[PDB]
Amino acid sequence: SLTEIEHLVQSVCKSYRETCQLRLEDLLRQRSNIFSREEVTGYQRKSMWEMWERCAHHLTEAIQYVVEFAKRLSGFMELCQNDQIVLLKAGAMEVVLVRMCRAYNADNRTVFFEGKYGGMELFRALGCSELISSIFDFSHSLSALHFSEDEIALYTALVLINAHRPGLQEKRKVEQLQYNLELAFHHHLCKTHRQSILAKLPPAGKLASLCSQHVERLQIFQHLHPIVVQAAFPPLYKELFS
Amino acid sequence: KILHRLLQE
Ligand SMILES: CC(=O)N1CCN(S(=O)(=O)C(C)C)C[C@@H]1C(=O)Nc1cc(-c2cnc(OC(C)C)c(C#N)c2)n(C(F)(F)F)n1
Repeated sequence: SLTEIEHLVQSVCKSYRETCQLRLEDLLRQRSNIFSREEVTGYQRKSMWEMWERCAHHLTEAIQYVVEFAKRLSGFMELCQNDQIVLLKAGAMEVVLVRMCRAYNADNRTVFFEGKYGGMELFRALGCSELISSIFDFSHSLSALHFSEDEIALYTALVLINAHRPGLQEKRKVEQLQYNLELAFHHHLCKTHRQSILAKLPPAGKLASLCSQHVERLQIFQHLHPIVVQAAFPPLYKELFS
Repeated sequence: KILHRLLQE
């Protein structure tokens, strides 16, 4: 039923609006609040472990909103808890990375971070130049498409409800949920004359590559500073990534 | 563990 598909569209968009962490208007209104060169230098002079700790904290809080987003997806809470965990462990960070495009300003290539907008040079103390640049590049691609709030809602639902995740017990059930969400997303694109973005969306594996890079860099950092991760990284971050 | 608790809240 077209009515049932459109009810799903409304439900997913509402669930995202309730869990988007930051309203889009608040991010846009801060675009002229840009870090000075002295502030950028201050971030660059911070130790690697302190920059990692702060960034892991911000990622953990953002992941918490993704979990609430999942909990407001009716089909997601119908899955068994094993599959809920599998989907969240595999997809929560991917959802965060997609959500980051709202905090990215394509006009000057800056991202909102700790109250102001800064370029990727702000994150040099992490030692993750490739990861950070790829995140900027990914956010720039979605920003160039003017990815709407409703499109982000439906797309991030599909990022999470991925029936190809290894470890799923009720694979057929996730397949049905994924197909209904695909119909909802594509119906919304058709109704809004936005189907031209289908070929312009980032390819399959690009999001996985970003998540793999994050885990790989964390693996390196944890080898270098195991006590810092143990003593100062958020427990949810460690449960998800280490 | 934590995801378990978050999903039940
Ligand atoms: C409080 C705050 O500043 N906020 C919270 C609200 N979001 S938000 O709405 O975008 C929400 C969806 C995050 C924007 C912003 C933020 O957090 N931005 C942010 C975080 C990161 C980032 C930092 N460290 C990373 O890895 C290190 C641990 C190695 C990775 C990765 N992988 C990504 N980047 C990036 F530009 F650097 F990527 N920007």
